[PDB]
Formats: sequence, C-alpha cells, structure tokens
Amino acid sequence: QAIKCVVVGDGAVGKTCLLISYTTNAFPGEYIPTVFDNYSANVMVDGKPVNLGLWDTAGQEDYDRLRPLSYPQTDVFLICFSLVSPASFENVRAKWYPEVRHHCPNTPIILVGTKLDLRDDKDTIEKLKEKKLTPITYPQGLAMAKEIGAVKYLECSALTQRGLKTVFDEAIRAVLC
Amino acid sequence: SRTVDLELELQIELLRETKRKYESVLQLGRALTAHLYSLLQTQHALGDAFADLSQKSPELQEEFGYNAETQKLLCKNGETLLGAVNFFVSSINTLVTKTMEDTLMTVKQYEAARLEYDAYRTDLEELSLGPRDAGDKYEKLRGDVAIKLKFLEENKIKVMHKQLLLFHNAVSAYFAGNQKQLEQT
Amino acid sequence: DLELELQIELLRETKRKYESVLQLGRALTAHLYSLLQTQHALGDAFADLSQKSPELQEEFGYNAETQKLLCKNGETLLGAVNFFVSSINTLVTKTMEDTLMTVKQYEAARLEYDAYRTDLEELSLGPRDKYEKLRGDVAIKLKFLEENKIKVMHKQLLLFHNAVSAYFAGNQKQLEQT
Ligand SMILES: Nc1nc2c(ncn2[C@@H]2O[C@H](COP(=O)(O)OP(=O)(O)O)[C@@H](O)[C@H]2O)c(=O)[nH]1
Ligand SMILES: [Mg+2]
Repeated sequence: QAIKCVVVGDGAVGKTCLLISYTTNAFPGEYIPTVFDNYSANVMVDGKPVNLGLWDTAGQEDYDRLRPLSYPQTDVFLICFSLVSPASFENVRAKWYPEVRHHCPNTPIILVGTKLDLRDDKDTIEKLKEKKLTPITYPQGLAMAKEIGAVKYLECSALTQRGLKTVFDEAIRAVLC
Repeated sequence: SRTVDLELELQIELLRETKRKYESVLQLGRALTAHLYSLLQTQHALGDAFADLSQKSPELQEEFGYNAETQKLLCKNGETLLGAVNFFVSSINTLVTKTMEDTLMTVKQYEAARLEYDAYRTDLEELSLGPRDAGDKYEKLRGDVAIKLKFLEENKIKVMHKQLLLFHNAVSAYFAGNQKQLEQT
Repeated sequence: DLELELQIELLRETKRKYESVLQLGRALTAHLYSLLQTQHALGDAFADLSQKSPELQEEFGYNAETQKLLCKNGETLLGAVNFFVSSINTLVTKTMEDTLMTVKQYEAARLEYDAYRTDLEELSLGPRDKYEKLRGDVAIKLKFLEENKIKVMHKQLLLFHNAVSAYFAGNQKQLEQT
C-alpha cells in the first residue's frame, strides 16, 4: 500500500537527518547528501508490506510558497521540533499546527522530539541557560500534542536511532488505523 | 465440467489487467510528483545563489543574473505543474482505489458463487455414480457484475478522458508561458 | 601583506560559493535524471495503454508521444547540465586548487617571517630570501586564475542558460508538431 508521509518543522530540527538516518542508517553530517531530496521506504507493519513515501521540506520562510505544494494527497504529517530548541518548539503552535491544517484539516499528525540526546549533555545545557532558556520536557510536548490533536507523540535521535525506527511505524499505524 | 461466462470473464481479465496498468501509472505519477518537487526547490536555490553571485561579481553580473531570473521563472511555473500532477494522481487514485475496487468486490463474490456452483454440480455427478439417481446465487451475482462492469467502463472513459486531457495540457502549458518569457526577462 | 591576503580571502569565499553552486548542481543533475527515468517509463506505460484501450486511444496516444519527446530533449539538457557542473568542477577541484595550494606554500613561509621578527626581536641589545619567490607564485599565480574564472564562467554560464532555454524551445516546437 502507498502512504505519503510529510516531515515538516522549523529548520535545524533534523527533518533531513531524521529521514536519512531512518532510510539509509547513516548520518548525513558527511558532505550533506543531495539537497531537497525525498526518501521512500519498504517496511513490514505486522505481516504487512508497506511502501513509505517520505517528503522532506524547508522550514525557512523563503519556501512558504512552494512548501504546501507537497501537502496534497498526504496521509500523515510529522510536525517536528528540537528538544534542544524551546524556540522551535513554540512555532509548533505558532506556525506548523496551523499551516498543515490550513490545507488538509483531517489528516493525522504525529509530534516528534528530534534530538533526544542533546537533552542531557554538557555544553548546550549550559549555553541553553546562557540564553535564559531550558530544554523541552516530556510534558509540554506531551500536552503540546494534546493541545493540537496528535494521534501520538514520540521522541528520538537521528544520531542514535533510539526511537527512530518507531516514529514511522506509528506514522503508518496512524494511517491504516 | 467448468462453468464459463466467456464474454464476462474476458471483461474481468481486462479489468484486472487495466487495474494493474493504472496502478503502475499511479506509481509513476507519484514518483513524478516527488522528483518534480525536488527539481522545483533546487531551481529556487539555484535562482538565489546565482542572484547572490550576480551581485558579488561585476565581471559576471549579467551572466549570473540572466540565469537567476530563469531558474526563478521555472520554479514558479513548476508550481502549477506540481499542482496539476497531484490532481492527476488523486483523481486516478479515486478511480482505482474506490470505483474499481467496488466492482472487483462484486467480481470476487460472483467468482466464488461460480466456483461453488461448479463444485456443487460436480458433487451431484459423482453422487449419481453409486446407488443410482439420474432424475440462484451464481445467477444473481452474474447479473450484478455485468451491470457494474458497464457502469464502471462508462465512468472510466469519462474520468480518464478528462484527466488525460488536463494532464497533457498542464504538462505542455509548462512550456508555452514558459517560453514567451524564458529569455524575455 | 594586505594585498594578497584580501585577494586570497576572496578566492576562498569564491571557492565556497562555487561549491554551494556545485552542490545545487549535482542536485539538479540528480533530480533531472530521475524525472527522465519516470517520463520514459510513463511514455511506455501510456503507449501500451494506447494500444490496449481503444476507448482512450488518442488520449493515451498524445500523452505518450509528449512524454517521449520530453524524455529525448531532457537527455540533451542533462548532457549540458553535466558539462556545466563538470567544468565548474574542474575550475574548483584542480585549477583553483593549484592556486589554493601554492598559497599554502606561501602561508608556510608566511607568518614564520612575521613571527621570527617579533620572536627574535626580544633577543637584541642587552648589556633565506625566497619568501617572495612564493609571493610571485601566488600573485602571478593568483590573478592569472581570475582571468581563467571569467573565461570559464562566462562560457559555462552561457551554455547552461542556452541549454535550459533550448530545452523549452525544442519542446514547445515539436510539441506543436501534432
Ligand atoms: N547531535 C545531534 N545533532 C543533530 C541531530 N539531527 C540533526 N542534527 C544536526 O542539526 C543540524 C541541522 O540538522 P538538519 O537535519 O539539517 O535539520 P533540518 O533543517 O530539519 O533538515 C545539523 O548540523 C545536524 O548535524 C541529532 O539527532 N543529534
Ligand atoms: Mg534539511
């Protein structure tokens, strides 16, 4: 079966690394592979052969006009936000939740917490406070999902794969219900 | 000892083969949508880079800017193309996924009834060969699929005609208004 | 010396942008290649349906020809785009390096003269000349490439644009040959 999954969310969140790590099991931090490329996958969702169509995007305002061009005929949105970026997390309601709904108000949404490793590290943890800010917790992300209407809320690290493989299994299940 | 509705079964094979081919087109269409969205974006980037380099290089200010404006014209025009292909893909998806599936749902019931009838009449024969004895569902279904196969073929022509006409036009209009200014900027 | 290191710092910002262009370049190649594969397969799928679907023979017919013509023309365009990026590459991976390398040789014997000055400066009053030779092969080497940049980018930028243009013209023409 064919399911179309679009990955949206503030740039820098890791939408591209999320998809390369998942589909190729490698981090793109090496040369930053082919720009604006999209990715597909074949997964077994419970004795079920599925053809996953993953659409990457660009969060910068410059593309606000040709971004919704990929939303038609979509089956499951994955609004992403960096757990290390409280700012990006705010735009989850400030920009994403609306835009996705502005076009397809009836499509399931999965909120993801990209970068679950740089949540307890010695570096950003300090400079995060340096800006009078702190990392995104389970709550307010778990409530953010509910504040929207997400069929699920997961977290993962495209650099550790922990929780990665799952994020999409949930995207698919959310589809065939 | 096998029941054959020649004309009907020939139509069924054709519907299955048609559905196979359309599903193939549907896949290609989807790919077409991906690649086109990938091509598009680039042209937006390229446009911007070339526009950048155009300002930071007077030696090549006219060369870079000539391209910038073209890679920018295309992009915009390739937004109208993408939209058209999505329309093509979803329209034919309704036809295959819903309308053709509804009929095949009836084609399967009829085939099941046809096979049960054959087994039934065969059981009867090998039962006569013994202590001696030589003295609806399938038919109702057979009639139900014929009607549906006809409604479906009618609707298939209409949907495909409209979609083949618009897809072609969209694909070519991505050259007409793309030429009158491709080098007129 | 300011001159050179103002000329170099620009020769890098430029080697960079031309890379960012070279990126968007292979990308364009990539996406273009795929799109052609799809149009090729789509034209065969349409030609086939045309032969089998007499009810929609024309519609599948003009759609296959179009896709086939588009694929054919796309080949040339691809060639061009490749020649582009390729050449732009030669100007970055080799020619520019050859220059960016002699700079490294220049930088090697660069701050060592500015260092040994302030260094062996403390040592004085109490109680070795080919440094410029490299300067030649870095100034005469440097802006001897700038002419080369111009010569290449000018030509390359024109072929590319013409190619893209030609694409749509060649398309629009034969597209009206029905
Ligand atoms: N440590 C860490 N860095 C990440 C992770 N995902 C992405 N990054 C980094 O975040 C930056 C932006 O990631 P990217 O995938 O390009 O974000 P995008 O705008 O959503 O495509 C890059 O420098 C990545 O190396 C992650 O899972 N862990
Ligand atoms: Mg990205």
